[PDB]
Amino acid sequence: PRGTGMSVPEFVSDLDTPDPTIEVFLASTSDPVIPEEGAQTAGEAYENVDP
Amino acid sequence: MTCTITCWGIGVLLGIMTTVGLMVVGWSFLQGAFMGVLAWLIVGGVLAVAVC
Amino acid sequence: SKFYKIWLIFDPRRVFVAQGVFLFLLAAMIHLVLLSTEHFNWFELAAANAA
Amino acid sequence: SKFYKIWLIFDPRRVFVAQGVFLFLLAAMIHLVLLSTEHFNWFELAAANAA
Amino acid sequence: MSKFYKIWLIFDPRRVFVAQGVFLFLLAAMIHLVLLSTEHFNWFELAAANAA
Amino acid sequence: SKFYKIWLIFDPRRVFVAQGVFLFLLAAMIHLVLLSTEHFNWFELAAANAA
Amino acid sequence: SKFYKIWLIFDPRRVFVAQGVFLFLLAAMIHLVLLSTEHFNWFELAAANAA
Amino acid sequence: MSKFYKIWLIFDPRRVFVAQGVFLFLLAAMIHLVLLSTEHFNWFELAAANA
Amino acid sequence: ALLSFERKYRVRGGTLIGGDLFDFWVGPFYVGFFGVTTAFFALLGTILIFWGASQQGTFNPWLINIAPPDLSYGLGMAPLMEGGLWQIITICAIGAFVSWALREVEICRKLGMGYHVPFAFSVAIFAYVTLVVFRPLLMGAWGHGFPYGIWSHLDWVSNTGYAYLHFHYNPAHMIAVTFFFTTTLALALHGALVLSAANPPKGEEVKGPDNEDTFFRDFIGYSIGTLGIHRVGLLLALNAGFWSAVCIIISGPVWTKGWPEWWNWWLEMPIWPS
Amino acid sequence: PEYQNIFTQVQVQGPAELGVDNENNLTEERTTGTGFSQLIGWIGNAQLGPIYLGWFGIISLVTGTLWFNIVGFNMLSQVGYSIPEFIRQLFWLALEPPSPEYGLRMPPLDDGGWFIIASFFLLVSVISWWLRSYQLAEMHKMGKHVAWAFAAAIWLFLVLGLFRPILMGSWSEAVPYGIFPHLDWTTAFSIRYGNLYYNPFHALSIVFLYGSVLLFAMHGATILAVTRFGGDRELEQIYDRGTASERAGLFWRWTMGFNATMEGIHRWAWWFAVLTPITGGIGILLTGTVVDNWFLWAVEHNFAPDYTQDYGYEAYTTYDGFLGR
Amino acid sequence: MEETFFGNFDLASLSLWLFYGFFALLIYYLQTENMREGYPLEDDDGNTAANQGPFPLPKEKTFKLQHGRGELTLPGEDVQRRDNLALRKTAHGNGFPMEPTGDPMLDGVGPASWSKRRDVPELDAHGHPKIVPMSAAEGFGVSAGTDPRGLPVMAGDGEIVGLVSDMWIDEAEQLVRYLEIELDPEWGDGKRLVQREMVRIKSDRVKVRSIYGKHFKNVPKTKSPNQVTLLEEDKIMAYYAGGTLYADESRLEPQL
Ligand SMILES: CCCCCCCCCCCCCCCCCC(=O)OC[C@H](COP(=O)([O-])OCC(O)COP(=O)([O-])OC[C@@H](COC(=O)CCCCCCCCCCCCCCCCC)OC(=O)CCCCCCCCCCCCCCCCC)OC(=O)CCCCCCCCCCCCCCCCC
Ligand code: BCL
Ligand code: BCL
Ligand SMILES: CC[C@H]1c2cc3[nH]c4c(c3C)C(=O)[C@H](C(=O)OC)c4c3nc(cc4[nH]c(cc(n2)[C@@H]1C)c(C(C)=O)c4C)[C@@H](C)[C@@H]3CCC(=O)OC/C=C(\C)CCC[C@H](C)CCC[C@H](C)CCCC(C)C
Ligand SMILES: CC[C@H]1c2cc3[nH]c4c(c3C)C(=O)[C@H](C(=O)OC)c4c3nc(cc4[nH]c(cc(n2)[C@@H]1C)c(C(C)=O)c4C)[C@@H](C)[C@@H]3CCC(=O)OC/C=C(\C)CCC[C@H](C)CCC[C@H](C)CCCC(C)C
Ligand SMILES: COC1=C(OC)C(=O)C(C/C=C(/C)CC/C=C(\C)CC/C=C(/C)CC/C=C(\C)CC/C=C(/C)CC/C=C(\C)CC/C=C(\C)CC/C=C(\C)CC/C=C(\C)CCC=C(C)C)=C(C)C1=O
Ligand SMILES: COC(C)(C)C(=O)/C=C/C(C)=C/C=C/C(C)=C/C=C/C(C)=C/C=C\C=C(C)\C=C\C=C(/C)CC/C=C(\C)CCC=C(C)C
Ligand SMILES: [Fe+3]
Repeated sequence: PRGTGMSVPEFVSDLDTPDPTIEVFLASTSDPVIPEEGAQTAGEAYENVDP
Repeated sequence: MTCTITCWGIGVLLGIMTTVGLMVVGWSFLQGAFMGVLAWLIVGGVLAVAVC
Repeated sequence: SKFYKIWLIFDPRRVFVAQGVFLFLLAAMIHLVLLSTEHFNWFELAAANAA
Repeated sequence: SKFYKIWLIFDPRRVFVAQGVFLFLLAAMIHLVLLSTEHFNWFELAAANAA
Repeated sequence: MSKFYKIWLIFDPRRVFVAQGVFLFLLAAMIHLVLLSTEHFNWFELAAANAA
Repeated sequence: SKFYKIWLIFDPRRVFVAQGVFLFLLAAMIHLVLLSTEHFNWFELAAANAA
Repeated sequence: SKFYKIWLIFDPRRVFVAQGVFLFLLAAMIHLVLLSTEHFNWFELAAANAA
Repeated sequence: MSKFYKIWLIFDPRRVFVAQGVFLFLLAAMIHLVLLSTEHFNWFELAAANA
Repeated sequence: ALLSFERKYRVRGGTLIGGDLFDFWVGPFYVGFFGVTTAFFALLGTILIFWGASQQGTFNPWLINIAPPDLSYGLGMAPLMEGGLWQIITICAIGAFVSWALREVEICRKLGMGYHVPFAFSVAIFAYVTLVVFRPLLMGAWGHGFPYGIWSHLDWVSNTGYAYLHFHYNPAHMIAVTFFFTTTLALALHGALVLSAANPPKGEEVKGPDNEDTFFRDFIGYSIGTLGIHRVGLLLALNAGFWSAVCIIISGPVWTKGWPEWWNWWLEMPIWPS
Repeated sequence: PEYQNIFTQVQVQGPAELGVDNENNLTEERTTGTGFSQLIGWIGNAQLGPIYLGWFGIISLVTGTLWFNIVGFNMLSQVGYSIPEFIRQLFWLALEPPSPEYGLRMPPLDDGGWFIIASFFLLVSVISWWLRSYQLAEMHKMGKHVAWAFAAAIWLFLVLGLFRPILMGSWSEAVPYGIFPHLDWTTAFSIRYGNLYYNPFHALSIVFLYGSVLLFAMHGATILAVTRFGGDRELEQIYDRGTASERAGLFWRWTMGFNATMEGIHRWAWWFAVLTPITGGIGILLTGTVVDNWFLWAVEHNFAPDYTQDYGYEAYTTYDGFLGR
Repeated sequence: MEETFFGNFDLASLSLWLFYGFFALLIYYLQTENMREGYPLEDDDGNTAANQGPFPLPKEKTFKLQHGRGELTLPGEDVQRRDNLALRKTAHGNGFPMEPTGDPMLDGVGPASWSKRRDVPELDAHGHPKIVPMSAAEGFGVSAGTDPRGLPVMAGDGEIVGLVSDMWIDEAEQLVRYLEIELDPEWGDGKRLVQREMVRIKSDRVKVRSIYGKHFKNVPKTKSPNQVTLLEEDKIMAYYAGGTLYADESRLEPQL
């Protein structure tokens, strides 16, 4: 509520600076591949694959 | 006064110089300021006692 | 040519003390800001020049 | 050549003390600068040279 | 040009000289540092760019 | 060869007290910074030698 | 030699108390330093020796 | 060697004895506290250790 | 009315901008040009507080709460019932306080005494000014001022204090508090010194400055003197007001993080053998 | 500008003033050595006076050092006698009170046993110092106002560490002997018992604490304003008032409608200072023992404000908007 | 303890109301103790005012004055009242300032007004006069700061009136209380005292901005050159501060 000093002060420069690891994730992530009917699984393609 | 005030002025100038001198070689402003403040107390007091 | 009259209005002991502290602080400040720059840093240059 | 007249302006005791502590502080400051750098810090160089 | 000596009758020569003495240095130092602030007239980084 | 007359301007009891404080403080400071580095820390070298 | 002339400068009743507090403080500080190190902490060595 | 009696010609017996009495008790209390801190030399706790 | 000695000191003159137009006394109070503005600003601010209390729904002095606007309003004026009334009362409060200090200048100028009191009050004004108009500007919102309530402004101090994660570690708050405790300590000892000297046990002569001067010489080994205590005491109180202004002006616009984390410079130094 | 009497423009030094003395014969226990300091003379008297070596003072000094040392060596033992770590953590180390699971019983030395020993010596030193103030006023044939004003500080001192823990059922309620730790205790004490803002006696003590600083800025400036009329000589103005007392009174009579006398000012000055720990001592004494939650005490007594606005940041802004994206 | 009696009135409430009663008694005690000087109230005509306030005057307290100066009862018959004040009212009613009939500084009515103190010098613990010239001081000397002795005295308007001859020190508390001004024949005659709190000392000269050059010849004098009584001490200090408002019309007239 207005009045009571309930506020979170932050520097504008700090706010303008995002998390440096956000751009790292975007470079590593990728769109999922929707499986089709009768699609090969990791068990068939590779051996010693965890269940 | 006069001599004592001047000697204090030399210390605060030295304190400012040490504040930025340690900032150049690393440290931080607050860490450098404490050494600068400490330098001002020490050399400022010594100069105000020995020179005057 | 008549610059010698500056001592007629300035106390030689007062100006010399001011001159002495000013020159050293100016020399120290120029030296200090020089070390701040990476290019004009003889300490960092020697490490880079050696290896 | 006639620099001997500075003592007619500066008190010897007051100026000798002033430059007496100026030299030590300058020498300590220059020495401490060499500690800050890595190429001219003889303590780590001694450790590095000792394998 | 040379007839403006009447102004000096108002100022104390010591007071005006020390006031203008520190004024010129402060103005000169301020002009130098704003040249260091900009990315085009900072002669320290210009040497770095020139020397690659 | 004519340094004996430094005491003509310096009071012995006034400078001896300062010198005695300065020498011990300098000796302790050099000992302290020598203990800061791991190469010359004779207390840790003794521990490592007996290990 | 001729070191006895120091008493012509230093007051014996003011320097004896000066070294009296200094020697004990120096002795106490060095003892504390030894206690800080685990190699020379004779109190903890006795516990370790008993096992 | 045997001329140690002359220490009373400098120090008055009253002030040194009062300082000596406070120093010895504080030294005795300091050492006793140190042993009480260590688990090996805490004679009170090892009494509980012996059943 | 007048004291037994007040008649002589009641002379015309010693006014800043007013003249004989406002140069008169109402009862014991002295009205001046700035006493006119003080009366207007104080009454307007006081009435608007009760007008806001009426619209707030309660007249309980504990529960009356006129609060600054939301932070979304920024530095602009807010609706009167949404925080705008607090801004006007703040404007009235600044006018009332400044005029009160300027009136005190007129009081002491008429009496031929020094201007120490209005200067000392101005330090307390600066502490209020830095709390209500200086800190909000450095943050870009009038909503950072404390609300005008007996207990509401205690909630603001509590919330602002914990908004910086254990405010006790604020270095300027640390300096400001020890000035507050020392001033009260100095007030107790100084008040005790004069009363003890002037009021000895029954049947004993009153003690002069020498007897009270030597009491702390025998008590704490040094006495600052009759004149020294008043000037050191004024500086102790002014430093308390000034450092209180510092501890709150460096909270938000200088150190947005926690205050214990400020002390990381001491904990993390190259000298310390980590 | 006009000379403000903040720093003396010239100071004179003569023979050292030993004291006044009477048939109480304070000279034997009074030191014969005094010193002069010009740096402190710019604002006050330049003479470093001689201590009166009374037995209450000596006992207080000896036992006070014992408390100081005991806390110190436990602090030095906290970090294992590492002086650089001791200096680094000096503001953080403390001698913690006993654990709450011991009650009034004597706890082991490592778990607050040394706290009790240090507290006992601190109690003796503090009380002995008060007896020194009472005796010194008695030997000077002066009023005991210094002793009574000090006793008010003892009240909060005794409540914080002695009176409240005894009737709270545990020694753990005492204040830790640390720079930052007693700040942590100060905050944790308010948090544990609601909010000491809503403690009326804490509020009352704050009223007198602000008033004490307010008066001594008022009194300090007013005396310095009339110091051109010899207002610094308050005692002579009490016995025979001059224009300094009249102008100082009329300054505040014309400002706030009423004033004081040169003697009545110190009665006002004394009481707000004395009332600051007296009210605080009462509030701490009945905090937890009587009231265990001060905000809830405020709620039932109808002086806790109520807020009709939402309590979430989402109600005033959004996370993306705050970040500017 | 943890249980409440008649409602929500617990022991904390009982202590709070007990303090409220004590504080009300304390305020009555504190306010009354300040009524020992300047009361009963009066009006501008000098008669006793119809209103005396809500606080009655306290019981008579006695001070056993030292150095055989008798006793002193504060409430009643202030001996410091001045009889012949050179003022007359600017209004027939109350609450309006007085206008001095003659010279405000000479008569001492406004800021120049003094109080009829005792005509005896203030005494230290030894019984000797408290303020004495440094020439009569046994072993006193300037320890720090600028020594004003011999420095020319510059008035508020810039006139040079004379040089400082001596400083009247307070040997009991070891501080300077006055500066002796040896007036030049043009600006007056004899010596006059200026309090240290009203004087500003520079490197080469010493200046007072409160009094112009022409008013030093009218500064109140001292009967003896070795001591100053409280009456002269009050007259001297008041005169200099009176010039802060009466040196010229520009000071009395509004500054804006
Ligand atoms: C024009 C417009 C200008 C702006 C106006 C708008 C301002 C907005 C704010 C307004 C605030 C109020 C204004 C001030 C009042 C003005 C009155 C006035 O001008 O004429 C005065 C008028 C006399 O006419 P006069 O013009 O002065 O003529 C000269 C006199 O005849 C000759 O008699 P005298 O020589 O003896 O002098 C008279 C003097 C005599 O009075 C005194 O001696 C004062 C001494 C006590 C004051 C010191 C106490 C403060 C210490 C800390 C207080 C805070 C903590 C208290 C609570 C916690 C602890 C309980 O009276 C005064 O001068 C009044 C001064 C101000 C009084 C204190 C101000 C309030 C303080 C508390 C704050 C409350 C919040 C504000 C009020 C809310 C408004 C909405 O009547 C009075 O004297 C008032 C009576 C005094 C009050 C009673 C105090 C005695 C205490 C004992 C009883 C307490 C009972 C409570 C406890 C219950 C026990 C169970
Ligand atoms: C959780 C809370 C945090 C905390 C958070 C804060 C915050 C937040 C603040 C302080 C501030 C202060 N804190 Mg802190 N502080 C804490 C704990 C403490 C403790 C303690 C023992 O624990 C103490 C002693 C203090 C002490 C203080 C002082 C340094 C200061 C109080 C304001 C002041 O100086 O006046 C300053 C105010 C003024 C002088 C008011 C001026 C008054 C005007 C000019 C006149 C008023 C006239 C008015 C109209 C009345 C007239 C009406 C009648 C007619 C008479 N804090 C706790 C831990 N502290 C406050 C501060 O510094 O403010 C600058 C501040 O904002
Ligand atoms: C989050 C923190 C809590 C808080 C928790 C507490 C607690 C807990 C207490 C206070 C108390 C006080 N608080 Mg609070 N308080 C807070 C917020 C505030 C704020 C603010 C602006 O926010 C302020 C101004 C205050 C103000 C105050 C003072 C009114 C009061 C202490 C007076 C005092 O000094 O007693 C003077 C007495 C002492 C300080 C001890 C006396 C010391 C002895 C006599 C001297 C011994 C000397 C010693 C041996 C060392 C000697 C060494 C010498 C060098 C030789 N609090 C918030 C709510 N507050 C106290 C109280 O309640 O009073 C009722 C208290 O106990
Ligand atoms: C500032 C440095 C310290 C100090 C000094 C000081 N204060 C002073 C003086 C001095 C030297 C005066 O000369 C002056 C005076 O005359 O006091 C009697 C004064 C004064 N300081 C006062 C109070 C005060 N001082 C405080 C503290 C301090 N005093 C500081 C520690 C505090 C605190 C922090 O608690 C308070 C509350 C007054 C008694 C007085 C100022 C009188 C004045 O301003 O009168 C004119 C105004 C009115 C009569 C009413 C105005 C009303 C407004 C228009 C509306 C309301 C505004 C307000 C912000 C609302 C508050 C709501 C809630 C938060 C309660
Ligand atoms: C009315 C309430 C206010 C108040 C008043 C007050 N305090 C008082 C008095 C009064 C009237 C005194 O007369 C008394 C005094 O003498 O003051 C100068 C005092 C006092 N209040 C003090 C402090 C104090 N007051 C405080 C506050 C307050 N007290 C309130 C604001 C505070 C707070 C809450 O912050 C503190 C911390 C002291 C300055 C003093 C009490 C001292 C005293 O007489 O006994 C205490 C103990 C000692 C003197 C012994 C200490 C031990 C050593 C001197 C320290 C270590 C020395 C050295 C490092 C030894 C090393 C040995 C090794 C090398 C072996
Ligand atoms: C040794 O030296 C000294 C003294 O002793 C010579 C002293 O004493 C003092 C003073 C200190 C004391 C302790 C004395 C006693 C005082 C106190 C206990 C109070 C100080 C302590 C506090 C903790 C503060 C408490 C605050 C109080 C008591 C309130 C006082 C402050 C106020 C702002 C309220 C009073 C102001 C009012 C009512 C308004 C002012 C009036 C005007 C400006 C007049 C304007 C009028 C007009 C324009 C005309 C319109 C007229 C109207 C409407 C008619 C209405 C009439 C009215 C009267 C209102 C000091 C410092 C001192 O060192
Ligand atoms: C070179 O130095 C060496 C030598 C190393 C050294 O020592 C350095 C010492 C160093 C660094 C220690 C520095 C100490 C520090 C920072 C501590 C600050 C202290 C603080 C903040 C105190 C807060 C709390 C005070 C209260 C509130 C007490 C309450 C006391 C109560 C009232 C006592 C009541 C009595 C008892 C419980 C006993 C009951 C038993 C019996 C009666 C039998
Ligand atoms: Fe005072």
